[PDB]
Amino acid sequence: TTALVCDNGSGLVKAGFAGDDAPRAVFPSIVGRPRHQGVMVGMGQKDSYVGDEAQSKRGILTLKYPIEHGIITNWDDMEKIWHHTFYNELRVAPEEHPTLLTEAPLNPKANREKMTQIMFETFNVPAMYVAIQAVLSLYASGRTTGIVLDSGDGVTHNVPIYEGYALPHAIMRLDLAGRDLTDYLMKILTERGYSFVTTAEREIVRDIKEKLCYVALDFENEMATAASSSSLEKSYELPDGQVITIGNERFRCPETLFQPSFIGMESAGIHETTYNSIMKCDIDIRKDLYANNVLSGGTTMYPGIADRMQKEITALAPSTMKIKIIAPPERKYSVWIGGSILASLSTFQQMWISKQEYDEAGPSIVHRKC
Amino acid sequence: TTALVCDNGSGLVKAGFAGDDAPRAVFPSIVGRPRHQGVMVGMGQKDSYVGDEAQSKRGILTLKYPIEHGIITNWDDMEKIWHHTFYNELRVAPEEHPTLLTEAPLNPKANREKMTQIMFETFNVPAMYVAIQAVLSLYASGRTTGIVLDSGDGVTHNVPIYEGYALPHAIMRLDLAGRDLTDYLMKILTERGYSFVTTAEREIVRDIKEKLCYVALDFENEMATAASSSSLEKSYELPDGQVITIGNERFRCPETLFQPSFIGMESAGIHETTYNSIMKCDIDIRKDLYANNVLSGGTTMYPGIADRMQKEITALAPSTMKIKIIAPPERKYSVWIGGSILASLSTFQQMWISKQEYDEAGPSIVHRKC
Amino acid sequence: TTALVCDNGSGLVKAGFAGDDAPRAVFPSIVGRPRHQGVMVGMGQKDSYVGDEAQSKRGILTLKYPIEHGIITNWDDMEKIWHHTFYNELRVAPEEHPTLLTEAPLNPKANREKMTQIMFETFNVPAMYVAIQAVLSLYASGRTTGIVLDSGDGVTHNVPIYEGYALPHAIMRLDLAGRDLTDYLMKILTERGYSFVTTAEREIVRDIKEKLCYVALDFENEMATAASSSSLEKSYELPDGQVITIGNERFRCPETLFQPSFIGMESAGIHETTYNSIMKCDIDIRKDLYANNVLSGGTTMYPGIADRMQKEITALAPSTMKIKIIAPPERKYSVWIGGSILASLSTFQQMWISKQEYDEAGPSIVHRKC
Amino acid sequence: HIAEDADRKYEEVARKLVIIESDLERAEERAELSEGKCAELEEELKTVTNNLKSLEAQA
Ligand SMILES: Nc1ncnc2c1ncn2[C@@H]1O[C@H](COP(=O)(O)OP(=O)(O)O)[C@@H](O)[C@H]1O
Ligand SMILES: Nc1ncnc2c1ncn2[C@@H]1O[C@H](COP(=O)(O)OP(=O)(O)O)[C@@H](O)[C@H]1O
Ligand SMILES: Nc1ncnc2c1ncn2[C@@H]1O[C@H](COP(=O)(O)OP(=O)(O)O)[C@@H](O)[C@H]1O
Repeated sequence: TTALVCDNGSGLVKAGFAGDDAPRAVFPSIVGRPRHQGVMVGMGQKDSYVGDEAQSKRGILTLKYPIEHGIITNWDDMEKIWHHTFYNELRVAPEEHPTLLTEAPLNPKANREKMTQIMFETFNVPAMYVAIQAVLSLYASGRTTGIVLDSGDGVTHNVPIYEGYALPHAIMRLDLAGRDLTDYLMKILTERGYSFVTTAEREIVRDIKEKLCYVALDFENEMATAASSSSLEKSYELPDGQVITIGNERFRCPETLFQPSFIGMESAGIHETTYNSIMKCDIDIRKDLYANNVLSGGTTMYPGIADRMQKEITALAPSTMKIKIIAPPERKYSVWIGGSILASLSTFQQMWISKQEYDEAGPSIVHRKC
Repeated sequence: TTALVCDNGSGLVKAGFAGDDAPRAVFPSIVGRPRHQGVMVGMGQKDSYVGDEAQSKRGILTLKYPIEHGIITNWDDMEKIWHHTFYNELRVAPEEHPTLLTEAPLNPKANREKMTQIMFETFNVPAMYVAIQAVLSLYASGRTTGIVLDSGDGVTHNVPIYEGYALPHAIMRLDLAGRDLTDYLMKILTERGYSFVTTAEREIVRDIKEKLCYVALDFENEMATAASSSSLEKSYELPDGQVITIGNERFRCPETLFQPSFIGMESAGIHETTYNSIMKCDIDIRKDLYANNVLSGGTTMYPGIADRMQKEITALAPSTMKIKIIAPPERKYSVWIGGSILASLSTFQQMWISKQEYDEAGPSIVHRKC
Repeated sequence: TTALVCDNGSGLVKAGFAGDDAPRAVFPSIVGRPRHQGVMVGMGQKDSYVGDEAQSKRGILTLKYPIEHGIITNWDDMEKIWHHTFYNELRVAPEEHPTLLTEAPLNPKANREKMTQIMFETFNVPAMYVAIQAVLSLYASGRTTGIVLDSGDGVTHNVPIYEGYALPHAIMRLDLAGRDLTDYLMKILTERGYSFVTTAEREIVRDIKEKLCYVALDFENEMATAASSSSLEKSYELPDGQVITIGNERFRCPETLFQPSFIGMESAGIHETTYNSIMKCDIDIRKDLYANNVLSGGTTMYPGIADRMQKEITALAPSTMKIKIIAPPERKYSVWIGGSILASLSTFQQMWISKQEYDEAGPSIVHRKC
Repeated sequence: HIAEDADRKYEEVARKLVIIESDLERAEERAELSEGKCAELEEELKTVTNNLKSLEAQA
């Protein structure tokens, strides 16, 4: 029997069947509730909308993400999202399918305990399993060695692997991702006059970010160039007409990944935490880590991010190593692709957590063994 | 030579000389133009009236504020108001006094650039400077640490400051203030029969708001009490006789500050944005922020707003912190008082933007360095 | 003329006068610099704060230790810390006092060369001397024979002494100490939901470590006991409220000293390196070494560390020897106490490195004779 | 308003005070009994050490 792969993420649910090339259902991980009165008697108003139905009706709803920084902070909303994913998007019965969920590294244990308890009780999956996103990304990249930099909507983390062995003491987790860049852009757009305060307006700004922002190779002279001429200015049209034009914001928004002090954080840029995670590894494997930086996730999709990353790491590493940033063109779904590959392996069918093991050991089995 | 302090605000100009205890000129920031015909030949009708001269000829004029939400949206009217402020209220020559202007945080750059250009070109000030209203409010409160909540006529904002260091990533700006409460009161008074639609009637309703409205410590049982008895009803006499009596409107008008959903806004109340701004600061300074909530501006002058604010923040914060709301009895002029203190400091006389620096750098001098 | 004792260490400066019973000044060896903006004109902004002044303002500063693993890796910051120690804490003139610095064994020569050059040039001490921490700890213990395990903030080392003769081929130096335990605890607390990433939060976690952590006599059954009941859970209150409760982390943190594989190190626990350093000595003195294990430094202050140490060494050594772990109650200042005793000896006054010897021989005089 | 506020708050303060006091005296009982227990363990250990050294001399 086929299995389900349900990479959750903090901004997008990507589900599908183990053995496909791409996720079958990709929709926002969002729950909307009506905000206004409701006067038309007989309209049949729902209590809440999920997925991308809540996205087209977003004008009258208040949107909430049930996952903040990789952690599930609203379990009823997460249950709604899973119910939707199973019954309306994939149109299956969860009782007939093992499910491979995914989770960021180095986040609380109650998260996985609640995941597995929810699955086994309110969905009656025959078996399940909770992988780590970076490992699956490496599976999808077709490698067994490399330091993968995953950057989605909630959390950015490095995991260095060698020959299929993880270095759990060198795993570095950072908490600025797509959503903090969206908020920084919402804050930077006000200095031109545009004011986005609603959650629907946050979605609008997210789309502006996904369409017009890029990473400058050299930040300072890019700033000076944008100051001198006006060739960097593009235009965007809100969904009511009323075009807006942005200039240096285009590269000031994603630059925060390399100077997290823009949003008042004390951490270092992603280049520097990658270098530190490498320099925390055994001196023999780091020459092979330098040449297998695997970029993953949506927040790594800016134009020019691989070149800036390579420039920075080359400036940090010794002048003899060969820095290679590996950025596939489909790197936004690498975690799901690797998850499907993993759940399709024959030697994996003993790694599931069967219903009987859960019935014997309680929800605590998820990390105690698997 | 003495300097001028010209806290503009969106509802009231407060000007004076640096070194005084209180502003010398306080008049409405308003420009009126006649609507009707004009039949008496030789009456000598002016083209437009500004300040409180437009407030006495209110009945025949149409009033307009050149500042909407902290942003100057009519630069000719703002030029008129500044010309008035200098030549008729203060009765000075702007060519012989540096000028300290004030502005809310997180508003467009063109606002400051135009302020600077106007001052230097069409008033020939020797120097100028554009402070932030919250910093000056803290100066006037006599402390170097605290989260100040300024709420004037156009905009409400929090600025957390510690030991003289601002936390610009935790500044939160909200766009409901005195004027939105005035409009909500104009709309809520129609359910008793009173209909104010004119701009003059908007001024009347503003006076009603300043004289009869208060914040209820507990909104629900206050509502039930007003429903039960009639001990909350007061009476007001319009300027033609015609007494009006209002009941629960008295506390339903300023309640919007704590439930901005009454006017269809999605934001949170001022208590909740204050708490969020605090919880966005470093864990070591927020205990000292919890005990120095400084209130400022006119919209914080309702009877019982400090008690409700303290109750709400106490309900939100941990049960060990000491929540202290600092509400001086003169907090309506805190920005001007702090501005005079600042402009009087000896160590400040190098922070001015001299005319020569402007002539070198252009209007962009203002935010680029000062 | 009296002399100064300046046990530097990598986490705490302990200074005083030769002849006292305890260090006169004990403050963190830390230098903080402001990261945020600074708005209040005239607040008197300092460029950098040192010592425990940087500890109270740590909410707005970024803290840095100029000593990483016993090695001074920032000589400007170390010069700042020494200047502070002499002028603000001890309030003396370094030109009138010989200074006894201290260093860990088996660290680069340039460290001592730069120490003595700094002293003689930018402080003009009349003479100086650089001792070894373990020897001074043995002085303070009142012995001439024993294997001393010193464990501070940066480095752990054993030095076996017999009849006042060191065995330099049996000195073993290990590079996990208090700071690596603090980092491991910061990483282990994330699996309960608490997230400390800032340097100030690292100080908070250090205090949690110093208040709630202990060494379990038997790690496995202690683990099972913590899993069974909940009697091991204590609660801590962060400096903003927000009570946190930790369970088996209390003894999982210092257990790393006995299983350095928890932080991904390949070495052996402190018990095993102690036993190895003993078994590297001549077969006649090791019976007297077995009974004079002298613990020293702050990291040896966990409750129950002496008993675990004795149990482990007893299980390793032959079943006839008498293992005695000597753990004084003031063992956190043994190095300074012994240094004061040493600098007070009359026969020591010929071992100083006079200014004239340095002027003749260059900085290389320090290790070349003394 | 503020008076009844502070009154209810600090009556609850006296509530948690009574609770924390109960826990205090319970911890005092715990402390005294634990002193007695470690004292019994102290006589245990003194006796067993006397036995050990005597019988080891014998051996
Ligand atoms: N083309 C793009 N350019 C820049 N950023 C993007 C792009 N596409 C998506 N993003 C960012 O990626 C985030 C979603 O990435 P994703 O990997 O799906 O997150 P998650 O793994 O948490 O579901 C969004 O917040 C968005 O800001
Ligand atoms: N005593 C009062 N009670 C309630 N509201 C007041 C009072 N005095 C002034 N206001 C409100 O404050 C606003 C003006 O406040 P002010 O601080 O001068 O704003 P600004 O600084 O933007 O000019 C007016 O809109 C008015 O509604
Ligand atoms: N009571 C305690 N319990 C556990 N650890 C402690 C205690 N006191 C100090 N430490 C640890 O000891 C370190 C400081 O010890 P110290 O001997 O001063 O080091 P150094 O000699 O390098 O300055 C700190 O990192 C702290 O984690």
